[PDB]
Amino acid sequence: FGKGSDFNDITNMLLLKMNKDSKPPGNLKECSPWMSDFKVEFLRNELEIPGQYDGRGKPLPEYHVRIAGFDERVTVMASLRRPKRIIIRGHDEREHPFLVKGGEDLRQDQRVEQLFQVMNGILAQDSACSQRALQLRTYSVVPMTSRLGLIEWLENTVTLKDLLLNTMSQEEKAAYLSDPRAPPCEYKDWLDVGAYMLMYKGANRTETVTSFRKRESKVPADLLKRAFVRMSTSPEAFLALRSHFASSHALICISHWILGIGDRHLNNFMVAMETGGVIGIDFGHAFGSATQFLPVPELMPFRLTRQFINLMLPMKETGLMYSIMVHALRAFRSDPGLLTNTMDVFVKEPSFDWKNWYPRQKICYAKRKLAGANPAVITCDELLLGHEKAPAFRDYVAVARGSKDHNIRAQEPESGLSEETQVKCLMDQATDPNILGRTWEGWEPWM
Amino acid sequence: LQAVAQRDPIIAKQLFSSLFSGILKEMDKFKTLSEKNNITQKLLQDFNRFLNTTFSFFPPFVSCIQDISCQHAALLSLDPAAVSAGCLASLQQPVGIRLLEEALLRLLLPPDVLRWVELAKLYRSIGEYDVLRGIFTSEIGTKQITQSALLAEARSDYSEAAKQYDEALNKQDWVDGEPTEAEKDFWELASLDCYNHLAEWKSLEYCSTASIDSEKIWSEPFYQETYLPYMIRSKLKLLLQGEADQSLLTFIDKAMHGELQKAILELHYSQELSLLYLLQDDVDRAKYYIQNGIQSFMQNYSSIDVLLHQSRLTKLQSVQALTEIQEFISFISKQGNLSSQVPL
Amino acid sequence: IRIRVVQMLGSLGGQINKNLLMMKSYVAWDREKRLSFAVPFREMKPVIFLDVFLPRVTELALTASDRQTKVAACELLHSMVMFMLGKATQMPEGGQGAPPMYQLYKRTFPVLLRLACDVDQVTRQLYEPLVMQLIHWFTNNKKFESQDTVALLEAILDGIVDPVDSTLRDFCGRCIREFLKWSIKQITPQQQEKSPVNTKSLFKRLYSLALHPNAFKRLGASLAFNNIYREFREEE
Amino acid sequence: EVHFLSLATNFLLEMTSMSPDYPNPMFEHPLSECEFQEYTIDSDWRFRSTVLT
Repeated sequence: FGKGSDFNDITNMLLLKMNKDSKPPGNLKECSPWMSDFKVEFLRNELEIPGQYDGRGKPLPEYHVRIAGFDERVTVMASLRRPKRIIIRGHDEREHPFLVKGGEDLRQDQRVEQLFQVMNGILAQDSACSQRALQLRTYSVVPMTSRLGLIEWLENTVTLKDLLLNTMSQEEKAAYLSDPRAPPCEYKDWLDVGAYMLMYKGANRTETVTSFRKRESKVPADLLKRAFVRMSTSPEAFLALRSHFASSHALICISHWILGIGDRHLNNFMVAMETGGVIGIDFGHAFGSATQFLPVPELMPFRLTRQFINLMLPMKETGLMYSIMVHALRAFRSDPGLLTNTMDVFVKEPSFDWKNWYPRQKICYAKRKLAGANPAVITCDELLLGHEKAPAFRDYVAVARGSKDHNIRAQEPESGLSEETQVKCLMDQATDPNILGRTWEGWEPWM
Repeated sequence: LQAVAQRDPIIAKQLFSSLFSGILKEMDKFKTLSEKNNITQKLLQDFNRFLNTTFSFFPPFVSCIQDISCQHAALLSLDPAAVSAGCLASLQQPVGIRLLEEALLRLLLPPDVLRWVELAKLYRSIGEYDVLRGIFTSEIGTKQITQSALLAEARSDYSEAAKQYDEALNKQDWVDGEPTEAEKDFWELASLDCYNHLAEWKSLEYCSTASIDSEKIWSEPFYQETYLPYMIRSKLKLLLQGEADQSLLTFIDKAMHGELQKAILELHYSQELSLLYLLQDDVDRAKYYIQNGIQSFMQNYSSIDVLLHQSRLTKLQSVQALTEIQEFISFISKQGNLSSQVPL
Repeated sequence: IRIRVVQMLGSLGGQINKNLLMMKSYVAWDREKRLSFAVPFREMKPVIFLDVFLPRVTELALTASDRQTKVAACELLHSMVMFMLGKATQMPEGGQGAPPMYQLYKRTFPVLLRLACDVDQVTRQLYEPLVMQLIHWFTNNKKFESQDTVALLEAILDGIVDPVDSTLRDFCGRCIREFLKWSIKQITPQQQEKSPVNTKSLFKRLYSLALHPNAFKRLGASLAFNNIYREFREEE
Repeated sequence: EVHFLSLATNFLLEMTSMSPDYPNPMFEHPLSECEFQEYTIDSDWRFRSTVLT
């Protein structure tokens, strides 16, 4: 190119085979001269620690810790963007891990964080919720540019995946998971990539259920409870821990389903090691995009796995979970007229989904949902939107409607309904039968 | 360690539980399975006898007993009812809940409805209703009136729930199979609870129940052992609002004969004794009773663990009650206060 | 006294009294179970995890009426910390700076300083020499790598930034002075120049705190420098 | 007396079994973090100076 097709990709793949090991000079890099530049003096202006101002109605002070000094270390977990884990240091000599994303517009994720804060304020304003004192835990994300953004690190947590793995014989887990992965579910319901369309095309209820049975027998149980007891110190402490954690988990599930957040893998959820508080991550997928913008199945409303049921014996997801859902949705029966003013900041970053139709259609779906809707109806219409031409699409909307009587009967609680009807439909018709029949391997139903 | 054990009961119970668990974990190394089963059986007899024999329910003691029991599956065969009653009275709801849940799980419709309803009453005590739905929605709410009254109370109303209980206990032609005694007892407890909630005197004399089924003398059955505080609170409320029967007073006097009934009366109702003797204006014994109740309460709270916050909150209303009555007695007349104007 | 206390509590009413009480009161300090001890017997050696008593005893040892009870508690805590410190050695420790006991340091150390800087001089005289010995231990060359960091950081933040307990602040300052002096004595210049635990790190911390907007940080840094001055004037 | 010492030692030591620590390790801690799987030993009338095939 002395001046401006497939030849572009042919050129790109040349460097694509030797690339992508970003090691700056030492852990204390010099890609930032600041790493050793402008220690606190009048040589420059003091740099505030990112995102440390939180508008709470009061003009914030300014004595807050600002970026000064560094003990920098670089670790790049090989994720989709291969994010960079960095240590920012303020003048208080306080460590700060920040997760440096690559090229992305976190403006949408910034809206997500704002909405999280708004709904937390709503929970505070709700009578029964504040009585039970439910609250979401968030964190700071800052989009640097359109092609650059930065987020915070939680500083004490672990993925639920590893947290389950380490609380049991990890050799057994690896052996008896790695052995059946594609056969048990992704092959032994039709028999590879693309063959999932035939899978769900050829899926039938009996092989559906039997496949799920093989999946559940594949994996051990109570690993969540093992983690609880390992983390607990007294029985009552364990009870309070499990109750609080389950309530927080339910709140996350309902919130991100309302937002239609795409959380397939287990690693969408990080759990703190102090309060056992699970927190969701990896945003950008919203409004059922994975259903529409992706061919992979995203019919499930949230992550509700076998261990989430084995969380303890007497629980049936119709106790505390049911009530949490009830209180949340009751607190959400007046928020639309409010919250519709929110996810339409201007039009809320138009065509963001197209670069990651109209977002107005998505917000119409959302407000229709919050005003009362059948989740099966939402799934069917979202599948029709920009995904109807796909093969086995009639099968997809059928399993969204559900096959069995205990799945078809969700048609009655439809298009405006009680909170409890909507949540019971979510937990019943949207959670089990789809994962039984049409599920994504990365969603990892077995675990 | 031996020094502090007699000092702090909490440290004592932690140490005792730990050493007990270690000893049990060790005995297997040199014992046959039958020997372990025999020893376990003996321990279960001992513990059930303990639960059935204690009247004072020492929070640390009963908590340690329940914890040690839940340490080992072999202990899960214990009597649920007495444990539930004690942990209820001794504010040990969470530890009892955990114990009963672990016993149910290890034991895997089955008569677990016994332990089911015991857990249900435990959650009702802590005001927890949400699990109860899930408890009875599967197979346990054999009488759906139970679930209906549960959700009716969940919305902070009791009158409709009170009717539910009254008709359920008066529902006898159970085409669905007659309930166990446990469910009816639960209905009785719920009726008493809502009558207290309907603190209006009409529901208070409902709470009197007129001693249904024709029943110290009127407290000996363990059901009546549980009902007695409700009975006396109702009668005392009636007397304070203006009733004069003295029958409750005579019952108290008879309870003075024999210490155990008396002993537990000062153990849990010394305030009520003070108020009663204030009704007859016998200020001296009322003052002594309130002093004793204050000491009992304060040592109780000192015996309460920290993380059981809600337990402490439930303890804390007694502070205001005893303080109000203490202010009253300490301001009865100490200079001829009635002749003075001290609206302080 | 207790009678008048409960009298006050009832006088204030519930809406006030509930101010007595989210980390939600507990974290179960160690993710693991350790601090084991096999109680001796002629027939068996039952093992006991001493750690379970730490959160309780500390609260008893730190806060208690009944001078007899509090003294028993503090003596027993001294014994357990002695035992745990001894158990620190002979440990496979290739996963953390102090895997078999790291969090216990975090829990204990503030309590240790409070117990070594408090009233009832019996506790003072049984703890202050003990904490000096602890300094001389966790200033060793072997004891100079990521576990001394915990005690150092605590002995910084404890009083040097603290609203209350002036004698605590002064005591922790003198502890810092003694600690740095002992580090100078025992340790080769090689480690001090290599290990970040040295006078320059302390200088940076002090400059930060004095710059940091708060009376407590700046006052602690000032007084700590005043303490260290007596020996630091003797360094060229 | 040819074996007297051996017999005295046996009478003094094979009795020492009731000590609870007697079947227990002198050190309940690994030398460091590692994995110590079972290792056996094979005994036979087969020795060196035997094999060249």
